[PDB]
Amino acid sequence: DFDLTPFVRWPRQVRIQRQKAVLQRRLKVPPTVNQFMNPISRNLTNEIFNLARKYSPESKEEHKARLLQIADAKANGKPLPEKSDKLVIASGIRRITSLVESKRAKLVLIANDVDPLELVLWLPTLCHKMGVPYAIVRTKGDLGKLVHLKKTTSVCFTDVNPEDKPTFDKILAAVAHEVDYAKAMKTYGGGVRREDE
Amino acid sequence: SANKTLERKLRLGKKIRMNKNIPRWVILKDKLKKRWNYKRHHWRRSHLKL
Amino acid sequence: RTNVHFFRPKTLVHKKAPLYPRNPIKKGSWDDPCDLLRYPIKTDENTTQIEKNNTIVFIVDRRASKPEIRKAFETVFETKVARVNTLITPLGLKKAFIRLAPDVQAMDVASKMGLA
Amino acid sequence: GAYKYVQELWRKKQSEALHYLFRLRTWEYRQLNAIKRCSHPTRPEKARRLGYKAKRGYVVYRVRVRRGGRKRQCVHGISYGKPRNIGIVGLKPSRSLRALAEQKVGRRLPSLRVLNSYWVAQDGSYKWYEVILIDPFHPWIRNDPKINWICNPVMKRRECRGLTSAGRKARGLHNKGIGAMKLRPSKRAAWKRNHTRSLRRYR
Amino acid sequence: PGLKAKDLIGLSQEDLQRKLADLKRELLSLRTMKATAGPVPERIARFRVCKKDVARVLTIINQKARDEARAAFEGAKYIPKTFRPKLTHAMRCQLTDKQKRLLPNKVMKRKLQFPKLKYAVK
RNA sequence: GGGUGAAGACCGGGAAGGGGCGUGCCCGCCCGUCGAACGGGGAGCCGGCGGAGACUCCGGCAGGCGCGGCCCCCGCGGAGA
RNA sequence: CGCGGCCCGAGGCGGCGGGGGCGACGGGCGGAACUUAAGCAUAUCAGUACGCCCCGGAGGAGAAACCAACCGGGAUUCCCCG
Ligand SMILES: [K+]
Ligand SMILES: [K+]
Ligand SMILES: [Mg+2]
Ligand SMILES: [Mg+2]
Ligand SMILES: [Mg+2]
Ligand SMILES: [Mg+2]
Ligand SMILES: [Mg+2]
Ligand SMILES: [Mg+2]
Ligand SMILES: [Mg+2]
Ligand SMILES: [Mg+2]
Ligand SMILES: [Mg+2]
Ligand SMILES: [Mg+2]
Ligand SMILES: [Mg+2]
Ligand SMILES: [Mg+2]
Ligand SMILES: [Mg+2]
Ligand code: NA
Ligand code: NA
Repeated sequence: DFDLTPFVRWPRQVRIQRQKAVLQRRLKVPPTVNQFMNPISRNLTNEIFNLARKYSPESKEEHKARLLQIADAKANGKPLPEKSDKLVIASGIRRITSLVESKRAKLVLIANDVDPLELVLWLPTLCHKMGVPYAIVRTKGDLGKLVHLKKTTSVCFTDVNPEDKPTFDKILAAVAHEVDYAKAMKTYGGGVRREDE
Repeated sequence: SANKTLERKLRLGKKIRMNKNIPRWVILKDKLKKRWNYKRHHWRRSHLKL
Repeated sequence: RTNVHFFRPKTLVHKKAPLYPRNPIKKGSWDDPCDLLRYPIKTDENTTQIEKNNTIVFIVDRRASKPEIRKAFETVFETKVARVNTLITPLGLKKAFIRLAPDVQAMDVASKMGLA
Repeated sequence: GAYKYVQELWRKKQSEALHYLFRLRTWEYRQLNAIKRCSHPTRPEKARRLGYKAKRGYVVYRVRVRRGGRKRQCVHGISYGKPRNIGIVGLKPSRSLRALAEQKVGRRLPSLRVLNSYWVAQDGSYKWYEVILIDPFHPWIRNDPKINWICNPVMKRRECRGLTSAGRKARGLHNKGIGAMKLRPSKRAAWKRNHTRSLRRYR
Repeated sequence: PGLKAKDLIGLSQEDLQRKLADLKRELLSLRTMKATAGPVPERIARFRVCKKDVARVLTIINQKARDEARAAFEGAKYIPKTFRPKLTHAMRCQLTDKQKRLLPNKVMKRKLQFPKLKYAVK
């Protein structure tokens, strides 16, 4: 016989999902929204994620151990030599916005699937006006995993150690090559015919 | 009728058990003036509606 | 896929496991054997029943059924029972006709309980 | 400044980007039920401005309502009294569509406390609102001095007594001074006070 | 006439159970005597006493059982609803006194630097 | 599931809508132990007894439907009907 | 062709809540006609009767996008006065 799968009546939730994907595909999307449909390549994303994994904040299990150990040690004394100043990345739209406007961030990563999208729809133009490099990336889950959260809207680099400088400079050059602002701001999306492809 | 539910039968049962006079020793124990029970009924005159 | 219909999947189902009991103390009801039986009925027709058919007439709680009347009679009066017929009277009581087993003399049990 | 940027952005509803996003959202809502729970607010900044917090006990629901005027409920469209009470189809509701959404949600979820609501979309036959609700018996709610006040028994069914912002506006309580002196503490109370016959002992 | 709960509280559960069984048995016997023959004064006198005796024994048994069960859940988080404190519905669903007195930290600070003082005028 | 109406309420197929054997697998779009002491429906006759009951009691003789033990078998005849 | 994250949904389990009642007072809606005008249609009766929903020991209101025009006052409520 023949395959019956393409003829199944799926539950309403699944149908809504798929129709929404189709509609976004074949409508005329304005260029400001369209830039979030064209992320950065995968190779550069992997390089950046490795470098950023080297600068992750505290771990959840380390946090749990600290909550007892350092908590009860701060009572003993010597409190200052208890919170090390290890360099870490920063997350959160409020903090990111604060340090982009003051020019303390060298690289900003923005997730491509933020809902609602007005939360970060303006960030690329602010970064461009402030002379700060930025890159759109693939998923909120990955950015969250970088900082041990479920998801996040964006992270940013504020400082790096001298050893890691050459790799950071290579990443910066590749990003500046792969991200163009005027072209992105002039290009429409969508408008794909069903029968055509 | 002869084909009744138990629920109707139980409500008619209570009506019959209650159709009684005031006992003689009660009348004199309580020093009663009115010696008749005016909540009695007679089948030929009443409509129980039960 | 041999069926064109989408069905809800199968998921694990658990059992009830309350944190505290809903009825901490076990309580009795109306169905105790001695309170289930009320009293025997005494009339000439009934003494004739005892003599002729090996049968005793008793008043019981309306909520009792034949099997439990049989069990209660067997336990409270140590004897054997053959069959039970029941009846609800016009005044609302339940009447039982209890016929004893052939190798049992109903008259001696009746006298022992004081009915005779 | 992120929320400042969001606010200025939401002041431009007729831009191409927001027009496209609104079209997508209105298509999405048209395929769902008239009352629905949301995982999180659709507009974080407006929700924060109205009092929402990101902790256990705060919930959000989306509500849909129909647009236009009202029609009277009389058989065959016949009013029988005097000629001035004869109209059927040209009337307007005394309360706004924003205040009707809170009543619908409160009726559907009688065990929660309504807080506020805000606009999220419209399409020419419907409007959509979001309602913030509080669970009054969650410990995080009961032990927080900033929201404790809603655990009192007088906060029961606030929307049924016209005590939310939209109900207060329909009652005329957004005004003070000349023009508003016959409606506090309520219309009927003022009418009763102005028509009482006082008969003192030494008249 | 009849038993006293005083010396009844001094028996074990099995003894009380057997006592109750005998009381019910002889109550049935007295009911039979009333139904048949005639009500002589002595058996009718014993009848009321036996009824109240059954009542008293049941009271004692239930009190003992309740005390044991209550001791079983003395320190648990969730206890059977029959042992929780006696209140009304409305006062059960109410904020405690310290929850009503809670204030935000800023108001706490303000209300400590300006405490109430005693003074007289003239 | 829902839809509508200020409500009370009224209207309603388009909705991830159950079982089995026995633990893993297999089958499966979607209500009602509501509504007929005249419709459908597994099976009762005779004789006798009381003061008031009987197709119901007692005596006799049968039917139907289940459960438990012991023995206990997987088809031949006719030319054809 | 399989499996991890996020997102959006489904079934079950545990612990906590809701529902109904109350000829007054209170809040929110829907809303008459008799009657007066010596007739009657705007007006009046009346923002009443009555219907529906919702709390409490009270409720509601409440710390100015207020009055005023003065050699000014100063959140709300209630009484006296016109
Ligand atoms: K029938
Ligand atoms: K009026
Ligand atoms: Mg009992
Ligand atoms: Mg208020
Ligand atoms: Mg039927
Ligand atoms: Mg028939
Ligand atoms: Mg027979
Ligand atoms: Mg007859
Ligand atoms: Mg549950
Ligand atoms: Mg009048
Ligand atoms: Mg007139
Ligand atoms: Mg006249
Ligand atoms: Mg006239
Ligand atoms: Mg008027
Ligand atoms: Mg108040
Ligand atoms: Na209610
Ligand atoms: Na009360």
